[PDB]
Amino acid sequence: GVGLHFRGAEPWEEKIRAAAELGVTTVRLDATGPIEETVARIRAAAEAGITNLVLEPGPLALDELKAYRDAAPDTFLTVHIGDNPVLDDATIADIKAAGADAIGIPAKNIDDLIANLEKAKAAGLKVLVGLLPGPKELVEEKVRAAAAAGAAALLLDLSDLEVAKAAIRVADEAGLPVLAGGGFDDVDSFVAAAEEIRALNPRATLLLEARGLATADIVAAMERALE
Amino acid sequence: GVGLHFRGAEPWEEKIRAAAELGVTTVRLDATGPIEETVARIRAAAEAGITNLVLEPGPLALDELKAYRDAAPDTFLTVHIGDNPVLDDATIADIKAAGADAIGIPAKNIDDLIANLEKAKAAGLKVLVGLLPGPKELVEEKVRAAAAAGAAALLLDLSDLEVAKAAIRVADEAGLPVLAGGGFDDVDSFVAAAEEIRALNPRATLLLEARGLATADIVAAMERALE
Amino acid sequence: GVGLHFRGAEPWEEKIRAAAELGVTTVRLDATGPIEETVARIRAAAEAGITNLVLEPGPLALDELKAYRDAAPDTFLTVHIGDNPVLDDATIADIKAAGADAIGIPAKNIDDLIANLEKAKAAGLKVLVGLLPGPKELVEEKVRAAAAAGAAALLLDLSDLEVAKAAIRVADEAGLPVLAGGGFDDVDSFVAAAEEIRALNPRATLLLEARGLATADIVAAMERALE
Repeated sequence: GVGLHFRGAEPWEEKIRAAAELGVTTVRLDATGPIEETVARIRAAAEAGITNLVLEPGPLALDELKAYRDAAPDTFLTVHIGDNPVLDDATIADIKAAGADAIGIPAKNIDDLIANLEKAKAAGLKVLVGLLPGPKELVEEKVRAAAAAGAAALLLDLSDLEVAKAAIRVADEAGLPVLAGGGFDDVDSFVAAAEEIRALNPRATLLLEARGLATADIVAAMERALE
Repeated sequence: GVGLHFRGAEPWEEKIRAAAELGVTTVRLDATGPIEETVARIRAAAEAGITNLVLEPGPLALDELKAYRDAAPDTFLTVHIGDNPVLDDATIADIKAAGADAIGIPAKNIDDLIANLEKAKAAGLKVLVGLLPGPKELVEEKVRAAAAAGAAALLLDLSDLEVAKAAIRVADEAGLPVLAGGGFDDVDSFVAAAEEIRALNPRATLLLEARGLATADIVAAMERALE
Repeated sequence: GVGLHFRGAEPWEEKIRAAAELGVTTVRLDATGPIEETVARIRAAAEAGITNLVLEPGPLALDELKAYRDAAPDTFLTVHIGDNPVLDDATIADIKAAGADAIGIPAKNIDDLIANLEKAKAAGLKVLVGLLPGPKELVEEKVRAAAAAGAAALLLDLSDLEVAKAAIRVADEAGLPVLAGGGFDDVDSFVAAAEEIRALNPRATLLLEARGLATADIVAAMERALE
């Protein structure tokens, strides 16, 4: 016997609560959709025990920023700016004015990485530096540059696992926390890599892409990695 | 030469009709979306020859229930209640009043499984008992409990294939039909597992997750398993 | 450390521009959605340097056709008719009247393939013939029929890679360009198959399914295949 299953798109709140009960504390959240559902998700994360929250919104007015901050006032809120490496002193103030605990800045080259780190740290913001996939030697140099120029944490979207291990190992040398993702929608591949990352860098968190997985499979993935 | 393909989301009706022509008779349908498209899908399933239909709606008023029943009056309609293991005698009547041939009940523990089976069977409803993924010994005990307490069929959302084979083998011992799914979006992995499930339990149906696959690939998957 | 990532759906324009900068020139675009976002995507493809554009719309009025043609007047626009193998002389005129450089026609059997090729070529349209997955010998005969009856190019939606290689090799014998896809959402499997297709047929383009992949991973996929 063979049949068809048309599985429904599960609410993100259910997935957030299921993971947090197992002990998950970090969620990287896309905040480009409508405000009402984004705020609702953040509130559920706050109730579930999510202590580290990384928003990735699109255009972000100060109204949106305060709404997100108020949706989880006791969490470590990090606002990711997106794509454009330009960092005007105005948008820094808005993220600062809303109570964000940190700002997320992409790293295309190192010269703008140093300038952005100077701008945001001078304005009292902790900085989470993100690296785009690239050659292994270049990524290592950017990890060192981010570390030396005062980054609080590293965001690694490196689907090349071997390159990612290299960057994570360099970050561990500097005692840099790492948020790692990329190419992890399979359950079995994730739990294997979650054991490897832990050995390379104890301060490193691996992110499961949870948008398309069933809640039960997320629980299975988190159970096998945490335990 | 390399290029980009932005494939469009295909209507579920096309996929239902394509599978039914090959001989597929069981469809597990998410019924959380708008009523008009859900009813339209059910009607196409009725025209295509779908004889076993498992709805998984969200909130479900009696108006929705009768609409679904009338969309395919000659099919074996099973209404799945969702998540909350509480089973009030009122929602049982509504599913009964609408002409549903069976009700779908989750099994978190065995004590509420026995109580829910008593409640629904006393009210003349056939019961399809669903099992969440868990330890192999626990799943087997729940299969035995469901079988002994009068379940008409088992729903297995077990992504751990080896555990799923264990539950399916225990169900075969009791002559229990099984609807099985979980982690089957790949074509090649599905057809392999479809041959294994058949040997373990002739009364067992394996469900292909069809939400993201092309219609041609669904036809290829069903052709290789049925033949 | 383990966490959740809820990645946002990235605009198709970003993916189109990222690929075109690497040198990609062919995009197969679903044109069933609203006109405004479809036209916006086509314009971005025109600006990015996409010279071969294959639209796959649903119902298509002449208003839609001219809008798409005007969104990229310097590109080789191919309009794919969809599913129904019937080819009335009226819809041929509308595609012709809008300035389309070619028409896409499915091939269920060979007799309607010959008739449709006669109809569209007599009306001055270049024809891109698409083949549905099937037995290896049948596909080869259809490639020969399409080639002998005057097809300008072949569209291959063959998830069975070995069958696809057979059709591509037969097309190379006749000097037929090929657009190939099917089952390519994984990065590593795509780049491997992109090297094999090139050897079999230099005039053959392999399409990456880009709807669900991150822009960075698309860049990684295109970099490894082009170089």
